[PDB]
Amino acid sequence: KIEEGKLVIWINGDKGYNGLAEVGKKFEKDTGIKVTVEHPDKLEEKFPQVAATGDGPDIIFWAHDRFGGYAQSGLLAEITPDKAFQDKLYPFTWDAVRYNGKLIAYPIAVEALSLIYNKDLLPNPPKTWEEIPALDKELKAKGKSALMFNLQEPYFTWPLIAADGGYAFKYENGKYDIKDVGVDNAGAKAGLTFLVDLIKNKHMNADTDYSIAEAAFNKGETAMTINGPWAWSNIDTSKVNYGVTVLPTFKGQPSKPFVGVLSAGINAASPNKELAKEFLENYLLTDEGLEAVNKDKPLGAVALKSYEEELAKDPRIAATMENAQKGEIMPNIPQMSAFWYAVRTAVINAASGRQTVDEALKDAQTNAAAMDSDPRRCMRHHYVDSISHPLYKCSSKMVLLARCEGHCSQASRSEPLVSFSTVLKQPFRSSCHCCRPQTSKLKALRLRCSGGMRLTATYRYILSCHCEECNS
Amino acid sequence: KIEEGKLVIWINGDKGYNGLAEVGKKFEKDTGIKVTVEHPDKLEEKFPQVAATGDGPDIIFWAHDRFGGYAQSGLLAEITPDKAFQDKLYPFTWDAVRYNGKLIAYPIAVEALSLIYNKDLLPNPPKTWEEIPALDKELKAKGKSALMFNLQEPYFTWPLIAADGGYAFKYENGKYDIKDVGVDNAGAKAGLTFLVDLIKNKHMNADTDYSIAEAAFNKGETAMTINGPWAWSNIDTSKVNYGVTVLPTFKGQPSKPFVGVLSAGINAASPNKELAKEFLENYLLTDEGLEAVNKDKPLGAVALKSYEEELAKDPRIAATMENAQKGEIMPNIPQMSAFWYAVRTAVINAASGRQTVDEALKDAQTNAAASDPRRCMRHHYVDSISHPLYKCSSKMVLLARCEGHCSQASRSEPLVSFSTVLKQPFRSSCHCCRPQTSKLKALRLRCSGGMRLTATYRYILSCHCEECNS
Amino acid sequence: RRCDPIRISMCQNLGYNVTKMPNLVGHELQTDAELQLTTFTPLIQYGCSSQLQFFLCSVYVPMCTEKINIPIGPCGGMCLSVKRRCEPVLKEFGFAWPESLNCSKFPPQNDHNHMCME
Amino acid sequence: RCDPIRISMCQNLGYNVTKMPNLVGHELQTDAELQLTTFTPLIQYGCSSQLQFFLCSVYVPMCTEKINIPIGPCGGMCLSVKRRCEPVLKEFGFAWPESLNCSKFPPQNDHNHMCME
Repeated sequence: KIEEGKLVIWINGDKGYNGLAEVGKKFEKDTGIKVTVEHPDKLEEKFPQVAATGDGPDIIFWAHDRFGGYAQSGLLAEITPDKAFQDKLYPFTWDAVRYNGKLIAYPIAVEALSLIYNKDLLPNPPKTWEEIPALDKELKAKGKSALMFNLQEPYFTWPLIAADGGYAFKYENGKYDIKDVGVDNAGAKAGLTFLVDLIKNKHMNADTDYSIAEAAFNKGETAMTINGPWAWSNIDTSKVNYGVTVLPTFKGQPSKPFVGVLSAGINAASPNKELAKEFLENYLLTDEGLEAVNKDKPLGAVALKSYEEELAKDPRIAATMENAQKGEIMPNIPQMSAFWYAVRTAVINAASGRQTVDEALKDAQTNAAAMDSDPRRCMRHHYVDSISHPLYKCSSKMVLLARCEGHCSQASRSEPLVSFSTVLKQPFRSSCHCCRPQTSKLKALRLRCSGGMRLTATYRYILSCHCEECNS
Repeated sequence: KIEEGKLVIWINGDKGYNGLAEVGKKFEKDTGIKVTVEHPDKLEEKFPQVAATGDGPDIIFWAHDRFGGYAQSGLLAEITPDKAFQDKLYPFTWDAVRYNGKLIAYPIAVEALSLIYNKDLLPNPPKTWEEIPALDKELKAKGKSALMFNLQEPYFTWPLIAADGGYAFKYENGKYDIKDVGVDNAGAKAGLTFLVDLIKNKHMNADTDYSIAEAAFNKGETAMTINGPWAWSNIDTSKVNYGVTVLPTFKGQPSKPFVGVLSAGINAASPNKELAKEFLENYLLTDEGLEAVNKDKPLGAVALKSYEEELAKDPRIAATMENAQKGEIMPNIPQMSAFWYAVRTAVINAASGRQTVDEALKDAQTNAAASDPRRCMRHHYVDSISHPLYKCSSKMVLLARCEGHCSQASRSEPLVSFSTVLKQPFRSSCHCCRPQTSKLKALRLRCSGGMRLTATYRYILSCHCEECNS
Repeated sequence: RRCDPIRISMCQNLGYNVTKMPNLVGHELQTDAELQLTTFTPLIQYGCSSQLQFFLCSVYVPMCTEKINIPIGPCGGMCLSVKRRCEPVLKEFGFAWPESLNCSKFPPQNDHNHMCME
Repeated sequence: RCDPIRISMCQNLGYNVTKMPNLVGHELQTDAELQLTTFTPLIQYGCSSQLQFFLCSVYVPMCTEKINIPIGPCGGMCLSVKRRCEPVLKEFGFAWPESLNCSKFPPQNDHNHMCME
């Protein structure tokens, strides 16, 4: 069940799905190819399952971090935009949609944390993190605070940490090196130490969360905060005259927030690859196409340079783009899942004073930084075999077994012994390690053999192997 | 001190060195780059030493088997001929000039064993090995023999052995698998068995050598022989009307002689890699270029298809190419050294009747191994022997001990036991480095306040990986 | 239908090198399983149980053979031996034993009737 | 103490240490390697399996920090190699050299002498 000669697009409900259908109608009005946009619940769960069988949409809309997983399974098709079209979009957005060198989806929008400040309380925001401690003491005299944001989650605290040379995984050549984590190095060390200083200097509370963060700024009880475009709707309701600007510079360097990138990939199972490609390139990615989607619901920042320049007139969107360009693009590898608990554990322990800064980051380096296991070691190998007695014509049963096998890392040797009179010892004193069972348990099996008796067959099931001496 | 902005080429004296200088003059006559061809003594010995320091020639000419050793040291540079130029030469010649995927030299010529037959004694040669026994008894009535060649060396006897599926090392992906020797299999088994049959049927003598081989055919005392192009000059002198043809087919399959390949590689130290590349591709490897070299002294068969087809008009050269295409390309690896004594030992023992065919080849399969630095090998060391309890003067003595990691994976597989009789729960396998052969030793110790006691110990002569329970 | 190779990195070197999706938790593809498996890396690196990694890999990317239809996971014997050691470590770091690793769902033993890995 | 083996072909052996000058007369290892490589055709031919060990035991002999004198091969090895390789030298226009004279080496690894079999 796959559509031929027509398009069907999937996009989340919170996106501008009515606005995309406007472009879908324009494609039908020109090409004579009808476009059906639809917004299922948990589409990111649905997409792997439907695409794996062969069904599913032609195009799929989701953040770039999820596409790395789909691309590995081979569910997305390889896109081919010429050099001319690649220049249309920003260079850094193309890096976000690239798996093993091959481009797998078209970028659309760009999401990133931005410094939101109170224009009334603070007409000119701080360019540097270092001057915030000084700013806070001045506002504490007026019964206010300088900065307040969600300290619990790493996503919000990371920009400060990654500023001086911290990183989750190294992205050096269109590939994320899993055994190259930069949470322990001096760059991330200094950022978190500065963050911890702010907490125990009573400029900030360790147990502040997203609820208290927003509630503080909306009531005008804090001059600044850090949050994405999504929370602008709430800030509008509070009637606090506010502005969005670039994040402050720690030790001269820029803060690196994690960057999401709303992308649009083509399904491999789709027969309408050419049709789908033109819809994204010619129809969607234009000042007319993106405006149609942005008018329904805002994309915020966009990949296309032409329309972005128009939208940047609104200083809020321009601030998001500036934080995105400077920011760290989020890893699309599935080993990123470990990053979240690791930093959230290290930050909370470092904030409360339960653990030091250097210890917490060293534990994060251990717990969530990728070691592979050796294939030729002495290990417990498993297999299936049908048990039957050799000289007895009757039935047999399928049973699980376990055997030891592998190359022991100890060197075998045999050096000659010296025997005197009345002391005739061995000719040689050898050492040799064999892969053998350390622990095992008994097994048995009654065998229903017709025309006879039901006799039992015993064997030892291996629980663990280890290299032990030959003579033992 | 390397030559820059000019070329200098090394090639052996027995090759057509004046003919190559003709092409060297043509390169100077077009490009304005002077080329000095020269033939020093033992250049293959010289080349490693001079290239290692940075000096030496730009281009180097030698058989392909030696280039594997230079390529390992990194003295040869990687050539980059396009698909168009790669089509010009035969496909099998490219395989002969390939070390670890990277092409290291251009092929030129092709040497391989061919069936030489006496046209007077035998106008039409035998296509099959099996009919030779029958042919010999007919010629023995007329006071002659059918076939005689150098049985001692493996190079001459191997074509028969490798016919039915024998091989030295398997070469599957631009790489020789050292742990994949095909001397013991049924293919090599049947060939040597047929060779031994011929010997004890009095069609052939076990103690025939290169001297008797050539001397027999040159005097018209044998109808056939097996030899390369080099021996043609002698046979011309004997005035025996002869012809060179394809080797006979054993059990349907073709005989596989070892193929040498005169190759031309570029030095890594050379700054004139592009200049050198043009000389070999555009100037040398052409019908004009190779004819200039062939005119001075013959290359025989050549890798380039265009000129080879012209040279094939002479049926002798065509026969060499047919045997080369079907033949086995000779390993360029230094592990090949072990192959030669192994087969030469197995052949002589099988020929004399001292050892059987199956045993000789099984020992060749084992001994060929003989190289890894962590293998089970015989280590030497010194230790001062002294008597326990009785304080006595000591002496410094040599000992030999076994040590190393056996390459076999140890296992312990579970056993199925029905009866309650005392059985083993597991049937394990595990190889330990231990002494294979040793000899006893003795040592008197001058103990004052007592007597001269002797200390006995076994000196180890060789080690080998054997089972744990043995 | 035959079986597939193990595409996940951490669960490659085990007693087996072959697996069939969907797995025992509910994932239909291995890319999604790896996305959830890597959250167990602190508990593995901590080392409450030495068999933890094999137990997790037996669930999320189970053994399979083309001689039998059904896949091969761990037993209750393994599950209980791992849960005994690791639940106290989870509880002290603010976590409970998940419903996805319920030892009651797996069979008791490698029986003649059933079959699983110890 | 002793020195490490700088020669390439004589590295992986029963030992990994040597002391100059050697038994032929060379004072440095660079000169020994310069003359050792002339035996490469005889090695490539493969007259004797022990040939390489025998040559390396002479030109770059074993040494120990416990004894003054160096450790070379025995007459038992020499004669076993010479028997096999002299016919190969004769047919390639060579005789057994005076530098590898088996009479110079001791008969066996005795109490008095000491050498490698």
